Amino acid sequence: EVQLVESGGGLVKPGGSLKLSCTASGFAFSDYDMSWVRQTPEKRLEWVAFISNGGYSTYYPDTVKGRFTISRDNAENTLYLQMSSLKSEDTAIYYCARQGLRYFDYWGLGTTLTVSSAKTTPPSVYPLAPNSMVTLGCLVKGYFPEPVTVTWNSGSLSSGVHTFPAVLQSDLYTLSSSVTVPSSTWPSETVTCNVAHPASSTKVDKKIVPR
Amino acid sequence: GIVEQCCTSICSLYQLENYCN
Amino acid sequence: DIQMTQSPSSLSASLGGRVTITCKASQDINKYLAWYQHKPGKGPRLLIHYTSTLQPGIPSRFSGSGSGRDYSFSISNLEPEDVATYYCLQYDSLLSFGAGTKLELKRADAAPTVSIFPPSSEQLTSGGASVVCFLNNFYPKDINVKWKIDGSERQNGVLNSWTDQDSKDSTYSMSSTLTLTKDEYERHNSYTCEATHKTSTSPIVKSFNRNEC
Amino acid sequence: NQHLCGSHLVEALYLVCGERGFFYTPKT
Repeated sequence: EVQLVESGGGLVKPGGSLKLSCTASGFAFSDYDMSWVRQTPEKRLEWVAFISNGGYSTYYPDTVKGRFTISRDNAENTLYLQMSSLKSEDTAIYYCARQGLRYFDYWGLGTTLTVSSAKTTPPSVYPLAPNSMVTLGCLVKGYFPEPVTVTWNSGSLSSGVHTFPAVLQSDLYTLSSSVTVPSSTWPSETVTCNVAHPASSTKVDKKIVPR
Repeated sequence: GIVEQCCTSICSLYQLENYCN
Repeated sequence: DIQMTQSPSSLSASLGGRVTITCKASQDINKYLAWYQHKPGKGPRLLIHYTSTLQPGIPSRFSGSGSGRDYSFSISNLEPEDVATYYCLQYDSLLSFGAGTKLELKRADAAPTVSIFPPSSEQLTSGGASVVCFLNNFYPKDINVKWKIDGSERQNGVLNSWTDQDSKDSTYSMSSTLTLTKDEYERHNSYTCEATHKTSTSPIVKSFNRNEC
Repeated sequence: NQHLCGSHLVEALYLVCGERGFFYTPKT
């Protein structure tokens, strides 16, 4: 089967550089023109860069022309995007996409880029305690950058659960997560939010205690 | 792309048309 | 590089039903229009090229049509995995995308379950005080939240955030957080979030003071 | 401004596409 796998995304300071890679398999890569396309936080799809199958031809929109360079290694079935002098408007999910004809026909799963001057910060994780059912949660405050993951009872609780989108301001993120469990089993039987923030190498377990 | 297809060989006028904007 | 105006921005539809999206080009695009499906956490997937030609493997309940400047895309017999954002792309003159259409599930109106939470030991010991409120599993999307403290409403220092359509019950949820320096928590006693939904005359009110259940 | 391709590719594109120009990938 046709497969495209992007990699290399991360956090970069404004004015910095970063090289993205895309690995191709399941088809004759050197026969296909290829592009990079991005989805902005406002959910618009933006064509970013194009290269023809043999690498002879190249195209960039004016918003990135001169700072981005697309290239390919046909013997290694790999497509690249070298970005430089990066700006906050570049923050997006970046996709690899194949162009047998001019419309795209296969996409990768994406790699995420964040451009920010903000400093990497681990979260503070606070318990939330308040019927045949109880609703608990945890507050994850003051972290940077995205993402955080939240599980309940080591992932073993899984329908009273949903997590709300982080809100940014004062250049830190805050979110919360909710859990609904049978009132019989809590506070009779403990419930814990596991929080993970990979960028700051943080995992924290916070027990939910009643009143 | 067009350079790989229509540079070593002459391409038809129908074929070239498919590359236009 | 032509402008595509896609509409509507969002739709609600019921299982088994039928939906229609339109794309309008700023100039004639000679039927070179494609349609993509995009789900959260995946890459886009191509449905239709040359206005109405199905990509192999794509179910026949998807279709498209149009000419010149006016095009449309349709789903017959809506299935739950059809919930996604859909985009059009013209490729007559370079290439350009429509803004997208978010497709969600219709559902029976349902009221929010509201829950109040006071700040914890951890937080006050660190100089802050955060009171949170959950408005969970309600429909339709829109809700409003008012915070009440000492009998009067307070409307600054509050930010709110909305879940997307929950894939489990087709409901939405919302979270409201009023955050204070820790020394306006012990100043006051009474804290209240009330949730007003089209499902009820009177808001659903939850509150606490100086000993919490 | 001499040409690169033995087929006179650039000049032939001016004739076929005129002034709207061309892109490197065909649309059908």
